[PDB]
Amino acid sequence: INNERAYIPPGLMFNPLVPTRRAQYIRRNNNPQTAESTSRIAPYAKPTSW
Amino acid sequence: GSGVGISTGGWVGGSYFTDSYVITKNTRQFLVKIQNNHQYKTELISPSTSQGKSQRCVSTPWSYFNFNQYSSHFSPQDWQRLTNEYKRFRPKGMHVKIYNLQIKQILSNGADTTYNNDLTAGVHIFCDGEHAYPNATHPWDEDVMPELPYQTWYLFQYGYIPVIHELAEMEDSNAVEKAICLQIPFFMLENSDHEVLRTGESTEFTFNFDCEWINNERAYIPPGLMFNPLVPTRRAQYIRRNNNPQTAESTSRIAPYAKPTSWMTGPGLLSAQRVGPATSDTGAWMVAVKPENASIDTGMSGIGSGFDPPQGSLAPTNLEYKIQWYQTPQGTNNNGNIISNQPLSMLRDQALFRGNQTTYNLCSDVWMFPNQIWDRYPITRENPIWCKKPRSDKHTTIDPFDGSLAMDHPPGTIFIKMAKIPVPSNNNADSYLNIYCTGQVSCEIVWEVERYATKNWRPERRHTTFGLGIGGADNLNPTYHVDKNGTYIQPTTWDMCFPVKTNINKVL
Amino acid sequence: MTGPGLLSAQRVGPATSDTGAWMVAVKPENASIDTGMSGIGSGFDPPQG
Amino acid sequence: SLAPTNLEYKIQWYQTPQGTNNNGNIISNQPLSMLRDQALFRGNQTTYNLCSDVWMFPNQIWDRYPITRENPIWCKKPRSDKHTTIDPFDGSLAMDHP
Amino acid sequence: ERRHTTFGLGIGGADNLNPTYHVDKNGTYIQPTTWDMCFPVKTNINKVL
Amino acid sequence: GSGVGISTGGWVGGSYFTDSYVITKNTRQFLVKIQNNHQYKTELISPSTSQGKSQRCVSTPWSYFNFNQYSSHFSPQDWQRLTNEYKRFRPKGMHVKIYNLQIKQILSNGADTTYNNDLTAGVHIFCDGEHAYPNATHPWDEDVMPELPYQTWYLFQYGYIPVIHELAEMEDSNAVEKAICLQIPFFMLENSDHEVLRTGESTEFTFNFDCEWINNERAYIPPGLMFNPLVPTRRAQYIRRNNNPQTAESTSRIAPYAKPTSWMTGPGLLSAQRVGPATSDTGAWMVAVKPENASIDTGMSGIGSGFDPPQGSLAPTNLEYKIQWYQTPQGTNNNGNIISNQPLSMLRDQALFRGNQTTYNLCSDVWMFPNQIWDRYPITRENPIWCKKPRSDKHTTIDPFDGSLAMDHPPGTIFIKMAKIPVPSNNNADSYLNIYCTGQVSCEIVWEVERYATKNWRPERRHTTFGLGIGGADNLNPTYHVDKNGTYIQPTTWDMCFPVKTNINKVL
Amino acid sequence: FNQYSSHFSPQDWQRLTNEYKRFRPKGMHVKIYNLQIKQILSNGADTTY
Amino acid sequence: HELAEMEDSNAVEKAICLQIPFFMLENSDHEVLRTGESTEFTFNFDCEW
Repeated sequence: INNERAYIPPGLMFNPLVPTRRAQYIRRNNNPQTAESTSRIAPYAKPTSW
Repeated sequence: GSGVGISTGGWVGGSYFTDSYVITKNTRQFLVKIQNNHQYKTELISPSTSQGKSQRCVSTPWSYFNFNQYSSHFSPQDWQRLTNEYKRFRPKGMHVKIYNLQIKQILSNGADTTYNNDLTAGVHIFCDGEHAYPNATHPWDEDVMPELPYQTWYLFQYGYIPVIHELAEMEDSNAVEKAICLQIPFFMLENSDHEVLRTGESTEFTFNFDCEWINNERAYIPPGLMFNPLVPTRRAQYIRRNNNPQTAESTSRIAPYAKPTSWMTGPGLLSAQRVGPATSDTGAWMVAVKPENASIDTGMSGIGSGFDPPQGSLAPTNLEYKIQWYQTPQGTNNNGNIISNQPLSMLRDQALFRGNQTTYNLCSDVWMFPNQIWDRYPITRENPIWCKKPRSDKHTTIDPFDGSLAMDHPPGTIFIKMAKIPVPSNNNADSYLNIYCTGQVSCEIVWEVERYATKNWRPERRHTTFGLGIGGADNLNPTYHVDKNGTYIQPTTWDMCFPVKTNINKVL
Repeated sequence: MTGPGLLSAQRVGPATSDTGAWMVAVKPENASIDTGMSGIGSGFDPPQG
Repeated sequence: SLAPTNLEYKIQWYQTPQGTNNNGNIISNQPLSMLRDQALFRGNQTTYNLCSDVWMFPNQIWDRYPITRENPIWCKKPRSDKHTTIDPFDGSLAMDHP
Repeated sequence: ERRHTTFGLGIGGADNLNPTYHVDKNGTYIQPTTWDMCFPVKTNINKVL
Repeated sequence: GSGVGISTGGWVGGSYFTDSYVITKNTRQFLVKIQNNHQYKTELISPSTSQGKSQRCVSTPWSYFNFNQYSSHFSPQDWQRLTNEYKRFRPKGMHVKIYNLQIKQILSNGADTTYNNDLTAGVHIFCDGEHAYPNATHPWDEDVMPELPYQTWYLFQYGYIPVIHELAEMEDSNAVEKAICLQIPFFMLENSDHEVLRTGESTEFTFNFDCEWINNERAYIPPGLMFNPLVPTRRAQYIRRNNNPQTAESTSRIAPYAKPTSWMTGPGLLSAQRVGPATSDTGAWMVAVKPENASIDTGMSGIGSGFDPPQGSLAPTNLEYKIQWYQTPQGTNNNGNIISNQPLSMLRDQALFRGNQTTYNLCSDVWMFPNQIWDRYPITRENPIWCKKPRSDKHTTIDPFDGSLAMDHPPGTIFIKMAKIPVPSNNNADSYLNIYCTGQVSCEIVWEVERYATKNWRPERRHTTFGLGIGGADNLNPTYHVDKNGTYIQPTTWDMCFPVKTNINKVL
Repeated sequence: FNQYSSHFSPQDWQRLTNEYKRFRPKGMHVKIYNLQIKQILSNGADTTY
Repeated sequence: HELAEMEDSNAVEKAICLQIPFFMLENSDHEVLRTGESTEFTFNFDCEW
């Protein structure tokens, strides 16, 4: 039985300074607005497993 | 000999390829830039668009070596020599050598620049054997080694997220976000000891891997399709009264073909859709936290991380789940931008239907279930080799949907810094001497490899250059090759990069 | 907790058509498909377990 | 895991036989550990909507219940043919033979 | 990092005197009231994941 | 290897923590500035406000390493790991290494600057094993090592007071101040031999401590409160005739509770008040000298030293006795400015009353008395580790009220200088080449440490981060942590710094 | 015997909760001894042993 | 008793009230004796004349 604490979620482990090679396709929104577009994932908030 | 004027080690490379193992050797030229002065700060990154997540992070003077990717260690021929000729492979070990260091002492007279070289200067080099410290390496990221040697390798600053920025933002009150703000850990690479190196000195590092095989193999049929359709079956189908249109209930023997099966499809999550504008972290699945009180701004958003790709397995509906990457920092929205594709392996596709008493209707979710089989992501030459499995009490099967791998202890990240050299002043300080380092890393890794034999009569499939296509400048030069103009032409879409798991075959 | 099962589905259509109430199938991204579902993949039997 | 909505999921105990409905009655709380909270959202193409369930899934990580001094040390894992990961949500422990 | 102080504890029993884990006057062991009193593991130290 | 281009030693740190002992390791980057040309002078410091003390002192070309403080050798976690987990500790030994030296040869073309590095240059390094020489180190001072590594460490000039400036000022006459002026000693670090180092060379120093334990422990009751109050006592109280208001004399048995005690309170001096304006040395107790004739200006003042804090022990009346410090050179009158506080330990408070036949009246003084018990100052992470006990024929118990410690031979101060490199001229001289040194000190000290066991049923007390609080820039980041902006946030008031002696317990 | 508060004083607990990553019970040893059989008697009301 | 009495407020007497130690002679082991058994104890003195 482990007495220990994770100071961050497991999906929050990454260097936010470094850019990522990945992309986000976003479907046509079909109301309100903002038709579909693809874009690179921001350096912060990289996707995760886990 | 020893000292300045005597090179420490020579260049290395060229791979190997023996039936039992493959030794890939690589060497680079790198430079350390003195990031972030030598002080740390925090930096509270954000764009603005202040609605963004605005993770606070931490910046450090340190830079690190990221060796994690296949295209770094394998030439387009070395890859495709194993992808064609072997069932499976896993990295057995790793050996890294820093050597031939140089400290060049940037000078500025205004405009211009001058480099006086230097001696009597130093470079800090630190490795993680314990994987204490937040370990910057994330599977995709950028950089790693340039897939192409002779290409100088610029290191990137080391940073980490101490705590979620929201939840400790903090809003008035609170004492729930006061804690978690008080508890944010602060890590420093000074702490545990590490080596400093002048020019004449070098350093070696070794690594060993407790590691799962990555399999290059193909299932020619679904696992539920394995049976002799000629032989009749002993089994029966009761079918409930249809209650419109017609055809009252009846029992019947299952046809010799199309026998029932065990072996459920692999799990996936198909229902969600990515949410909102880009730069806001649209994952379609946010893990987050949600402590019981805390406080939260707009979001969701904005807390936690997007889960990508769901999937896994369970062939996706549209492009939104299909992964993607730009294989280039210059890549704009649509440019670079090679998109993952189906291997045509049968494992590995896995719809699920259920419904309706009348029609079958593809079902969202499909969580874990006892008999499930899925095939790990087929990867490709562009993928990260490994990913660190975070230490926790309990976990499930641990199959990352990025492909890659999970290890308790991956290769320890090698950190390197420029050894602040201060200069006197009246105030006094903060002032330091402007220098940079340059040298050669040789990453030599051994791959446990297994060679395939099969009873199939037919030719199976390999990776030709004919999947490749012509590009760059005036169209001349094909794909992996220089421009005129010379710029390495990047492979466009998925088949160019030659994925494992699309070749050979396996009887299930 | 109790053991897992799948109870929602119902076997679909006439006999000899492989009515499993759960079809695993494949669905590659393009391909082409006739009537079905049906007709691709295998019925999962018994759900339960 | 999967931080609860209201008190109804939050466990509770009276740490006393004399404990009436509200008396004794110490209630479990969040450790503030980050593992260990774990919402999940999905939805909507527009908004995220906290989702019920979340069954087992390949990449999952959770943190075993933080327990406390008042908890049972162990629990007997009943003999059966098949079972899953076996993490009791009371904290405690599972053993073939306690 | 973080530890378990008695300051998480609080005074109770009879006339309020005696803090928490302690006898009453009257002596009856004062019981810890709510969760932090009982000192849970996993709220302390830290681990790099 | 050896010579330029081969680093002499690597970085070190990270502490240790075994039950029997704790090994703290630290490393720094320092620079020596060539203070005071290479000549000595005297400098007759003073402000003006000519009424001030105007100590004459002496300046030297030398700089010195001050290792004396706890916050230098212990991270905020290492401290609080021993403060929570151990009864007592004392430094067992000390090992210091100068290495990775650099001589950078300042140049000025006007405005700007340039640093050509240098070779064939040297650095003088001298240590005191005998503690001859005036030994600059004073417990509080400034500087020491920066509590935070990676922070370059600027050395400070070595100087000393040869003789009290007044008494030898001297006024007309005198022959009483003519002597004591003639007898002022003049110390020089050239004298006894010492090592010079070019770049490739390094130096080590070791130290051993004959040293008293510093105890982290708490008395839950006064020493006079130890008795079984249930059991009756055999003793009696005669009480004199009251002579107003009433109640003529009577004898009676002492109540079972509140039995008399031995064990007087520790000594203190509470009567005095600090005298006059700041910068005039207001101590509230001046030791001075007063030779029989001499001559003296205004003052008191102005001769001798203020005694601080009185106290000791004997809980103070107002802030004036409560010590204080700014934990920062930028600290203004009220800023920084963390003030000492009561440990809530019961030893350690110690009023005394006497009086009146009617009322008790808190009494000034309380000198030494046979049965006295007091508790040494609880210290904290910010305190000096040791103080040198001056050599003299006779002395009393020797408990410094700054906490710290007294030793016959403390760690010998390590002195370092830039090795004057002259340049030819016609006059000729005085002229020299402008250089500075840079390098790395590693102070690795071993701590005899003892771990606590007790029969108490109850949880006792520890040091949480919850005593800590949020600060810096926009309020984000808690306490020991970087700003954004990164500047290490300083702990504000007393509990932040985690004092020993406020935890555990001890049966007296 | 199953509970932590039975085997750990409020200080023993919090000595491990503060000072250790992890713990599991390694072994257990139980001893019944100093037995007494007191033979309840009732003459009505009262009691005698 | 005073100083932890405690008067309204306080948090200065709240501490020193929270920190009151509670000692129990059960704790450390000791001998039980029926009739037939006995016990010896010895002591040595570092002591002034």
